Amino acid sequence: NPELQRKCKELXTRXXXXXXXXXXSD
Repeated sequence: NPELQRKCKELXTRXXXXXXXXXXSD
């Protein structure tokens, strides 16, 4: 999910990378 990944990219490595990108979501 691009917007989930977006959150991750904006958080950085913080927020646990948004649950590891939603447990490997795109």
